[PDB]
Amino acid sequence: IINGEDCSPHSQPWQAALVMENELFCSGVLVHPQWVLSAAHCFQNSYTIGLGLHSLEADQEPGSQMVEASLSVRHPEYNRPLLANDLMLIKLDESVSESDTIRSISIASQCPTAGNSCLVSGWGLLANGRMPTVLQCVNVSVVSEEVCSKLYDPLYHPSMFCAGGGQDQKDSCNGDSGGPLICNGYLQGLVSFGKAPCGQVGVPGVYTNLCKFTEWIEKTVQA
Amino acid sequence: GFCQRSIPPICFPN
Repeated sequence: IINGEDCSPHSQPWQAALVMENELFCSGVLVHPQWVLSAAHCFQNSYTIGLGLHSLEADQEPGSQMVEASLSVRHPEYNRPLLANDLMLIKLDESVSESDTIRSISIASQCPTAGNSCLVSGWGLLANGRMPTVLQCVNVSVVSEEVCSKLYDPLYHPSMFCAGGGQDQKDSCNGDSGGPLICNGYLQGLVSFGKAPCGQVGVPGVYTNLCKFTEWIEKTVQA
Repeated sequence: GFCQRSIPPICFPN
């Protein structure tokens, strides 16, 4: 997260850390007690998932869990066309008993529109080029589909939307993929991709457009 | 120039 700050501890209780050999490679979002959304480009043959976390380096905070997940499924149209349909569902090997610090979040029942006020969180790169230990949070605003399609020419697809791009240079970055973009209090997107470097003036980040996938998600959950 | 924002990221020629 570029130009954010430490999140208030446990204020984003749906945040999931995806780690391998205790090293984070992506985040995800808890959407049901047994189900974590993430970017399809974060797919692995298995996962260790940190839930209820604030710090990655600290001792087990009260309420935190490290849970295994051995099953996941990418959207059938992922990367067709390139970068599009960037979501997958990870099924936890055990359902989590939701608690004060581990909670699911619902997906928005409305698609993004320019001006929507959002928050993105993650453990990805900071403005200073370092990786944080503590979960970071920053505010970004949705821009219009036309802005997104111009900026991300030639690869804009309706499975994507854009947020950020302000003169404030607030953005997601490497390591934030799969994490939540919460707009008006609902899960609106997952961190997906952007231009390098992150945090350029006038260049928003790109997020998976979850309002387009609610039927696929729930069909998969219920199968 | 586009990169999928995992760490390490997945970057493309554009």
